[PDB]
Amino acid sequence: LRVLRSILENLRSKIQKLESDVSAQMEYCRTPCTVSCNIPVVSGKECEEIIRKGGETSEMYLIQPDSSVKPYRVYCDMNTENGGWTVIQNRQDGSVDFGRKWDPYKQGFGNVATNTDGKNYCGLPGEYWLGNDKISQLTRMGPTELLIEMEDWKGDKVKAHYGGFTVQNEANKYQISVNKYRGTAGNALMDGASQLMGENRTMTIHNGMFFSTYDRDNDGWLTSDPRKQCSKEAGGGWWYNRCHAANPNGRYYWGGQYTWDMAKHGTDDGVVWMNWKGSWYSMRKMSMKIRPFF
Amino acid sequence: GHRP
Amino acid sequence: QHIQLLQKNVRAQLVDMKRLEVDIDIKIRSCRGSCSRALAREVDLKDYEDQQKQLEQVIA
Amino acid sequence: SIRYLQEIYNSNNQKIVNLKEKVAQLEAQCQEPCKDTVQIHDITGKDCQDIANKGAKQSGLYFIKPLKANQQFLVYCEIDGSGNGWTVFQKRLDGSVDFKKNWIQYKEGFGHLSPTGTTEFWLGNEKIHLISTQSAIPYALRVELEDWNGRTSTADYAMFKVGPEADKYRLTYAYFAGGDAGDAFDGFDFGDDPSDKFFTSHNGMQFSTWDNDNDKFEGNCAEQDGSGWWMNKCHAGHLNGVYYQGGTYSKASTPNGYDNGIIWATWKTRWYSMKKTTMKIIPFNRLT
Ligand SMILES: *[C@@H]1O[C@H](CO)[C@@H](O[C@@H]2O[C@H](CO)[C@@H](O)[C@H](O)[C@H]2NC(C)=O)[C@H](O)[C@H]1NC(C)=O
Ligand SMILES: [Ca+2]
Ligand SMILES: [Ca+2]
Ligand SMILES: [Ca+2]
Repeated sequence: LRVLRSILENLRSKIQKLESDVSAQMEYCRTPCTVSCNIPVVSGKECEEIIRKGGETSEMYLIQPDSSVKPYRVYCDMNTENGGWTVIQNRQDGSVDFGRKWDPYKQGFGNVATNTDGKNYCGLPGEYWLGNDKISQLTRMGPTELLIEMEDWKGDKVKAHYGGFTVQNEANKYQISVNKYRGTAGNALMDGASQLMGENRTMTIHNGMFFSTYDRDNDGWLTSDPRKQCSKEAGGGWWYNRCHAANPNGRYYWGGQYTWDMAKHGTDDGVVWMNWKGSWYSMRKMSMKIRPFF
Repeated sequence: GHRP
Repeated sequence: QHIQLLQKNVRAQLVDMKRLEVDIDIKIRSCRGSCSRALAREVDLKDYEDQQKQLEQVIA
Repeated sequence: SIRYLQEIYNSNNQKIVNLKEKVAQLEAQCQEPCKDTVQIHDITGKDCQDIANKGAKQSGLYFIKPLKANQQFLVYCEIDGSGNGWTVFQKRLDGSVDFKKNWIQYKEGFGHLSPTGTTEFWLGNEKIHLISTQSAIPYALRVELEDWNGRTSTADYAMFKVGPEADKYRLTYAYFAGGDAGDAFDGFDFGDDPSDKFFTSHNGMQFSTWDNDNDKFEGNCAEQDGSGWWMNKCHAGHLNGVYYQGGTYSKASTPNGYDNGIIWATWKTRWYSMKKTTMKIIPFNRLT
């Protein structure tokens, strides 16, 4: 049993690499990435009004939902099924940290859009979370539908459409409400994980849940265990129950398949949608788009 | 231009 | 005797490294959207597999 | 070897604890998003001049809200060293933006706004109408042209005004106020036909787009020349035309055979298309 030396040797060497990598990146981070998103002239309350005003291209636009709200940036998808989609959440390469606290999820974070090849406008969406205050306000202007899309590392995709979608204000801990489901990804939000049955299933339902972040526990898992909450360190903010069937704001595991011994807390904190790929599979692409319903 |  | 518990530790240190390797791969990747340039790396968790699976062929 | 793997364990197990902290530090360093070079100034007003009067000194992006508009909108303001604040409603400079747009697009606006004023765009007809007629204060329009040789010229129109959609955003002004580019809005005597200059003048012309023909031609000027403009039958001044690299072009380079470039017949032949174009307005009393 003397070959155990080669193990410790392997590991210590591994640390040297990891230390160098982190160091290099920290050095690279002395300066930030930049964008030059010249603003499209056409503007409106949201993307639906914008495409109705002639904005036919999918890119970044400025919207002012209400005259009482400071105009802000968002990515408009004008090509997916009739267009007019206001991107609320987007994952695609893991370039943005989603394991943030309450305030960031409240204010929004990430990159709305970036420049294409050489164009002087940002036509490609970045990874981001629009912000709970903004999402709440948008969904409460009138009936709103929600389109959730995802893609696995194999290249196949599915979707979950919700004809009705509402997010209350902060005073109500951003409570979510969704109905009128249709699609191929499986109704994870309303029915919970299809792999489960009985109660174990109902407790994975997101419909009706409040919003939670690792520093603000409002999940459905009542009790008093500080280390046993649905959202933990590095975990994303979501409408957890006890705990989840789907989590678009989870950690971005490269390659898709991941294991408990890779997870910071031994839980499936990835970008999950059980009703389609199971509990230990992280999507390569995930996004959430809303639009006024008719 | 002009259109005759 | 001095390798009965000593091995019980390397067992745990392999799990920690596996998680740290992955955690760092995720954190570095999330800098791609914050910093000037991004560090292109590659996590070889295959190596870790052999290690941990290989450690068991000395536990029994 | 009995106590050798006691140190290689505790020593690197320690390094892990130290590394994890460096990791935590990198985490804090990658929370911010990429820095965007374009920003919108804070100061606002009824127009760029009102904004320049409040102390703005930099040309750039600002929100303005004319009295009668029921919602503010973004605009590129040009503020010079003399307190003049021009509100630019049109810009051509590289042909990056397609100007063959419909009625609604010309109404609401298209293209992009840049702090550096380096992008092509058309603010909306509705906005141009709201600005130029918000009060009893008369406005002036300055046309800036640049050829492919670096030479520039201008054309000024006093009492500039764009009507409401009810009147098809009709173009109107009291009189040409000078400028070496020549008064192309007064039409041009291209040739033999004696009704030449008359049918190519623009004062009083309503706006036209391929899908909303309001010109003085039995045909569709806007559709033929692929643009949105105050068409007569058809034009002597055409700043929203097809962009041609190099300026020179011919009837052979057009599907319909008509001069559809960025022309200003009083400064360059209709077969010569401008390299850069700027249409901006400011309160008249500001030039006098
Ligand atoms: C409901 O899920 C729970 C798991 O949380 C299952 O209950 C026990 O789960 C533990 C692991 O956490 C196992 O060690 C036990 O053997 C399980 N109990 C048994 C034998 O049922 C439970 O099986 C699930 N019930 C169903 C089928 O809905
Ligand atoms: Ca709880
Ligand atoms: Ca004539
Ligand atoms: Ca006609």
